[PDB]
Amino acid sequence: ELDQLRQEAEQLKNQIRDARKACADATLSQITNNIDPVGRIQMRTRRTLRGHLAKIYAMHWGTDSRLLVSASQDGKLIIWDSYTTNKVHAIPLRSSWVMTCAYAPSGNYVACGGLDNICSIYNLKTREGNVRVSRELAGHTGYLSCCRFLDDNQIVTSSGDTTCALWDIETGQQTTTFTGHTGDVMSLSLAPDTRLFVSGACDASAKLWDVREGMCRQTFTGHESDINAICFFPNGNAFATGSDDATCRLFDLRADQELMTYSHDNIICGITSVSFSKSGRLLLAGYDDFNCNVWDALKADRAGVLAGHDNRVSCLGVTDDGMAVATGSWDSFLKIWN
Amino acid sequence: SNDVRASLYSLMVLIILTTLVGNLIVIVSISHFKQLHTPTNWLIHSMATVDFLLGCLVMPYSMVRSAEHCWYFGEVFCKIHTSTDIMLSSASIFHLSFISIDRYYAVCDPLRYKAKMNILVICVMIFISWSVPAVFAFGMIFLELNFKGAEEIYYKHVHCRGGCSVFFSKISGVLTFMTSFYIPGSIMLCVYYRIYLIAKEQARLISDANQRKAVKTLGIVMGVFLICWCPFFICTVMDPFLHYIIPPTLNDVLIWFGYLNSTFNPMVYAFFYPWFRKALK
Amino acid sequence: TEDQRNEEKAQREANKKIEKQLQKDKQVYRATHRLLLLGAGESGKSTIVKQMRITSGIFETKFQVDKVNFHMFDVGAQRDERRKWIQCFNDVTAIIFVVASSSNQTNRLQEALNLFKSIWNNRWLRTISVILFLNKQDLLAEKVLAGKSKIEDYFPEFARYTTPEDATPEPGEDPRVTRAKYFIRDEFLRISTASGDGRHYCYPHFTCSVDTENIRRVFNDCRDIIQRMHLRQYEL
Amino acid sequence: QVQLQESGGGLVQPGGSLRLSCAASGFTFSNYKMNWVRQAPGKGLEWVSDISQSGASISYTGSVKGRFTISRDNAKNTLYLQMNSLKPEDTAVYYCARCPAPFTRDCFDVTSTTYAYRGQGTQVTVS
Amino acid sequence: NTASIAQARKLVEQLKMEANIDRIKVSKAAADLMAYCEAHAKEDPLLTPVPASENPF
Ligand SMILES: CC(C)CCC[C@@H](C)[C@H]1CC[C@H]2[C@@H]3CC=C4C[C@@H](O)CC[C@]4(C)[C@H]3CC[C@]12C
Ligand SMILES: CC(C)CCC[C@@H](C)[C@H]1CC[C@H]2[C@@H]3CC=C4C[C@@H](O)CC[C@]4(C)[C@H]3CC[C@]12C
Ligand SMILES: CC(C)CCC[C@@H](C)[C@H]1CC[C@H]2[C@@H]3CC=C4C[C@@H](O)CC[C@]4(C)[C@H]3CC[C@]12C
Ligand SMILES: CNC[C@@H]1OCCc2ccsc21
Repeated sequence: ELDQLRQEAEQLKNQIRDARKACADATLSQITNNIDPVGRIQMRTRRTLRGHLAKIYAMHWGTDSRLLVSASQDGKLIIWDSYTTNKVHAIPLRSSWVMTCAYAPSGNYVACGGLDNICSIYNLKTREGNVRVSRELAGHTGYLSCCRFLDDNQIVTSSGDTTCALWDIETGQQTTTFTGHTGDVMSLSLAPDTRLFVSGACDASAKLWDVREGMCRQTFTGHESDINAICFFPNGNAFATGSDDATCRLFDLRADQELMTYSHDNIICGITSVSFSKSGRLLLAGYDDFNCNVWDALKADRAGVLAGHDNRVSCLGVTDDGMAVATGSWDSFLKIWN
Repeated sequence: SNDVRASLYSLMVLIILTTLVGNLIVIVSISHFKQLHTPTNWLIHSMATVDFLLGCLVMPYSMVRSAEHCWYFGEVFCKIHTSTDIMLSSASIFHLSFISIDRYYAVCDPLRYKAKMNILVICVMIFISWSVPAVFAFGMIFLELNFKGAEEIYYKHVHCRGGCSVFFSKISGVLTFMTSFYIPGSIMLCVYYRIYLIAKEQARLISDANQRKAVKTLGIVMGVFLICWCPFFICTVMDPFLHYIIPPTLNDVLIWFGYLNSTFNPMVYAFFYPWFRKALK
Repeated sequence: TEDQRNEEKAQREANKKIEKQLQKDKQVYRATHRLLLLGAGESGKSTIVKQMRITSGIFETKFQVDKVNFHMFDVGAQRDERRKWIQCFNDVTAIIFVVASSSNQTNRLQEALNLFKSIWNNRWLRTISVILFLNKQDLLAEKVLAGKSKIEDYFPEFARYTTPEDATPEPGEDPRVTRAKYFIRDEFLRISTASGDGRHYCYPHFTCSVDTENIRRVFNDCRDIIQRMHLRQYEL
Repeated sequence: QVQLQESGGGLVQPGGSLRLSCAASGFTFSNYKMNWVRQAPGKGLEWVSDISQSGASISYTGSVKGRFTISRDNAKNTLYLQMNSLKPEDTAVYYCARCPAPFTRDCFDVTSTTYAYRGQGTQVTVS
Repeated sequence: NTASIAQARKLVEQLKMEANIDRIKVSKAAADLMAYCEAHAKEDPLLTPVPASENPF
């Protein structure tokens, strides 16, 4: 007596898809047909931050829009001053295979993790005057792919363990675990209020989670292949996702379905990172093409290209004031554009 | 005739412009693009600088001297020009030899190449290349005499050939030959022969398992150098022994072949390789 | 403002201290060769690591042959889905792929062949050479001699395979054992050659998981890999 | 949503014939390499055969070549596996596995214990 | 196989929970997204580049 559950799941899926189809009275492209195009957007490389020895895997901006941490797989976690290009810190990591970065909103801590399955948290504002490991969060059974601070004492991490987790940094314990994904969770994005977050996994699906209740609220299944990047729309009511499809898509939490798709015929490479601009009209996405493409989030027209990297673009981040875009790459340089 | 002299002037000016343009392209391309800041590229940058300075500080006045057998620039500038000629030619050959040694370490000591051929070693190489020939040339031309031991026949030659002329005594000619051409030239010849053997063996292994770029590359590298430099240095070293029988016109064509070496150096060492072209475009 | 000048100066001193440390770090990062040890659970890769050393997500082994430093990384508590965390190793000098010549229990050799195919033809691993350790050769020999082996009816093309002329059997090597092991090697070499566009090569070896020569094998293969990379870089 | 459902199976006498079919949906079928994998009772997931995007390249596990024939027809987004001369040892659940990514020549995780882009599976039994 | 039954039950319950939710029409969501984008158009330096006098970079 097991086939009955399969039949019920199929019926529930049919019900959900029918409800979504009913709700899709109109498309976003139709309603946005009448707004003025953004026009070609050109950005010059204002800064080029160099000093990492190997491919950069992650970067994160500080809340002040001036300091940014980057992780490279040479085993270093460098904190930069983007205005002056001066290095503020250079933290050597125990495991060289870091693949994620985080900057505490307060600026007091940074985090990182990777193939060691551990999220290490570093105290920057030490009384000793030197950076030291504040805490090592252990408990994931697969590589750490993303992490984001909620406060100085809470952090949400995703893993190839196929699960996401919330931690109490003081106690070092896993407050809650978010399960339901089928493949490796690759990216992660906190809402502006940090009450919800969204994750994309290697199962072509994205899920919306409740940080405190600890369950999946909605699941979005537009993509065809592994999701590599996910970002929240500044409003918090939508989020964009990128995948090996060579496509980015926009989902709305309230409509519970895809809104718009960002693809081109000559783009046949996966998307490694996505980000929005301050207003949310520009969607910036990094590609395996070594290029980053700017998309009009409402028209789906490619409004520009951030060419200039000579290898895979792995990370991409817009400052909290929207003043600049940082782009890391496998060529081991970070570039800042305006 | 006016047409003949004008055509020769145009040809020499074309050579000079090619030297300056190519070497300046190399210098700027290496300095600007940051991914090209490996120590080997700094050897190539220093070689391009030597060739560019040869094109600017030396070539035009030799061109005037060749087109017109007199010397219009003074007796002290004669010594300065001869010293700069020897300095920059020797420095170019030294840079070639050091590039050969760099490639030898890359090919025959691959596991320790990055540790051994580091920026400090390259800086020392550049320092030797710029300094040893400068001491040698300027000392021989000012602080001592390149014609010591042959003063009577030196003063004969002084009036036998008008204007500026680089006189070498037998001993001075032999020492200059060995210092400037034979030693670095033989070093790079041996290095590239061994590299050729290794590349041939590797290609043969790969082809055998799967079932001649080395010939082209090393033939260009060594043929340009040999054809441009070997005749000039051979004639220079033999001339004192043959009691200066060689005619002046042969010497002029030969020094201009030596200048063509600096003209072609950037084309052989920078523009020949895809990694340079990509960055350039 | 004097305070602004003081802060700028302090930032510059801190930056130059950081870069003075980074240069010292770079000098050692460029002298080390990183290796990825890959294989299956039943393959004797763990025993090989044990020899080289005389909840963790990744294990690191440090060894040096002559004065060259090698940093070999073994994958620990990682799920069997490798398509994402294997992109991290696109800049290692070589991948050491350990295979057991087999003869729950299934045909492990075919899945090893498929994994080698995926590694060889992956977009990010098209420049990485593979040092292939055809491991557990004594077991293969003893099982082939007993007349109960995997090859005959799992690889029907074996029934018409003849030992190559290039084969170099050991003095006491049974002809059938050498035929079987060279067939297994050629199975991997077909995949290796079908897409070997010159950017990477495969180095097959016959190993027994307890050998003092495995270190030398890796050393020589890495030397060959980097020599060929340099020869290609300089147009030979 | 990426979805695959296999069809065909049931009881077959030894030496018999059977044609398995998979109905693919939720992705551009033509852009992906496809595989056939099977999990016999008490054993792990095995790879059987694969067919490239256009069908030009085909390979089989050595134990079924000469018996099984893999074919794809991109127009109807369906993958078939003709399998005749079945032997008792062919008893297993057969799943259809998709390539992780399009335009790609490697297939990494099709036989993994849990794979997102795999079908539910159809039982094939030999008396 | 109890694990299969447990997984099927969990999936069915999750689908039930996700099914019973209030969904608005795509028209309203698109309208709200456009309204947000056009309400903050001027505050977006990348969309509307600022003169170099105020550009920190
Ligand atoms: C008569 C003698 C003393 C003149 C000497 C002039 C020398 C020093 C000049 C000639 C060409 C010059 C180079 C030309 C171009 C560049 C590129 C620039 O991005 C950095 C400086 C650099 C690399 C210059 C350094 C100085 C240089 C080498
Ligand atoms: C940076 C590069 C272009 C070098 C710049 C300075 C060059 C052009 C200078 C430095 C020394 C100079 C020479 C010094 C002495 C004399 C002798 C005089 O009777 C004619 C001019 C002449 C021959 C000068 C020509 C110009 C000269 C070669
Ligand atoms: C006699 C005069 C004209 C010689 C001029 C040669 C000059 C241009 C050469 C000699 C040594 C060279 C330097 C050697 C090494 C380095 C370190 C590297 O990290 C940056 C480039 C730099 C700093 C080179 C720049 C060019 C350089 C300064
Ligand atoms: C091309 N001119 C080279 C220069 O000409 C004067 C004498 C001499 C000795 C070594 S190089 C040299």
